Amino acid sequence: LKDVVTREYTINLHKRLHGVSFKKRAPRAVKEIKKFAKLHMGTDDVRLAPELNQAIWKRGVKGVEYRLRLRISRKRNEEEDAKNPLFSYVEPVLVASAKGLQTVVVEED
Amino acid sequence: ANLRTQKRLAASVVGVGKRKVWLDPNETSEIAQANSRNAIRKLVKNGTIVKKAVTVHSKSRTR
Amino acid sequence: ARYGATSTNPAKSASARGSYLRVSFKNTRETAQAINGWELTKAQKYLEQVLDHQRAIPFRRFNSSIGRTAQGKEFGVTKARWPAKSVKFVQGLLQNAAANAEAKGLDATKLYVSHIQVNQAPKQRRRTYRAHGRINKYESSPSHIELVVTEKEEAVAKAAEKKVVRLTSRQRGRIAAQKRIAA
RNA sequence: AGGUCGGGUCGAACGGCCUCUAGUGCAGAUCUUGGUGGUAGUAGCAAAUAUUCAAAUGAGAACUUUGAAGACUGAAGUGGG
Ligand SMILES: [Mg+2]
Ligand SMILES: [Mg+2]
Ligand SMILES: [Mg+2]
Ligand SMILES: [Mg+2]
Ligand SMILES: [Mg+2]
Ligand SMILES: [Mg+2]
Ligand SMILES: [Mg+2]
Ligand SMILES: [Mg+2]
Ligand SMILES: [Mg+2]
Ligand SMILES: [Mg+2]
Ligand SMILES: [Mg+2]
Ligand SMILES: [Mg+2]
Repeated sequence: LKDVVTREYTINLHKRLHGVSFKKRAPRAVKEIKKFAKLHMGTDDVRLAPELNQAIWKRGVKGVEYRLRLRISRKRNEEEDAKNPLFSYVEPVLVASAKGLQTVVVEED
Repeated sequence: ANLRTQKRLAASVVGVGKRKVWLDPNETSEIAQANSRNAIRKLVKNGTIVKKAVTVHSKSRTR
Repeated sequence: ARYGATSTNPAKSASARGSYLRVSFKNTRETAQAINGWELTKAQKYLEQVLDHQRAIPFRRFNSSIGRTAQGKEFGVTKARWPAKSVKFVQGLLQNAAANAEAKGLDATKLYVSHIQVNQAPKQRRRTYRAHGRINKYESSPSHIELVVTEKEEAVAKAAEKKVVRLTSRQRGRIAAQKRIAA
């Protein structure tokens, strides 16, 4: 219904990839980002930008960053009505360091 | 579509490997209509099919 | 034509079938028996929940050495699975039977799956290459599936047999004596 | 030993009796040919470092195509003949 909101979060990928096999770290980071967006926005249809994929895979598989700044925008769904009327889109947020920032809702203008 | 033959023709026409060809994802319909080496040459001339640059192997450290 | 043993009104029934479906007979039997006797929309909703892993198909007969799960608690069983391919085929046949029923002009809300049966189709065979240069079989066990959805009717009947009685002279005298001794 | 009738299925030939004749009666032969089970939805589908994101097509995409990213073979190559 309502809540087309868009926010910026900081995901701590270190504690989520602790103990993971080295050749599965980045795919598990992708899966945990999808699960994180589902947790926060309640949306099961999570689309990640290829720029976010590049930001994850910038250092190979086992070089995933400890913290990552994300922009998650819950959008109204379209396209030949699907299962869910809402879908989430995850952009990367370019920043110097992803440390020290708390989550903030961003205004759409 | 299936642009395998288009990429192969573009590699053989430009003179580089298939790893150095760039078929833009927006002109997929025109690339699919392109079925000959002449049409591939036209696409290369108007910039739909681009030859990527060589991945550099710098000799500065060894110099 | 020539479906299985059914006991229902064909005027209040619709049917669907699929033959030579390349899906495992052992999984389709459990998928059919899970919904046998259910309301149609309830069964379809349950099948989508199975596809989304919220509920499970209980495995009763073909269940040896399969894993345990919590979702069998609904059916008092410990072994259940999610046979997605069988659910796809069965819900396709359910959609076809609902279409046949609404074409027949049936109520479409009193519909329950009265009959559903699966039996074995002819096998589709391939080869397996085993150690020391041997050949074995690698065969699919496909399924013939059929189902009949019927309208839920009212109470069946009453007025049982006349129950003709045979009484001896002594029994008749006893009855007459009691009828005299009472009011 | 077997024979007979009823019911159902089926569609074109078959029986009783007196005799004649034999390639004449199966539970076995690690019997022959063919078919089918339990095992069992089980063993398992684990060598060769590794895949990921978006779009397109399509009824349907872990695997098809394109792009991007990450990798590998490393010229006694997973290349070209
Ligand atoms: Mg560990
Ligand atoms: Mg056991
Ligand atoms: Mg086991
Ligand atoms: Mg083998
Ligand atoms: Mg051999
Ligand atoms: Mg005839
Ligand atoms: Mg003999
Ligand atoms: Mg015998
Ligand atoms: Mg004997
Ligand atoms: Mg034998
Ligand atoms: Mg197994
Ligand atoms: Mg193995």
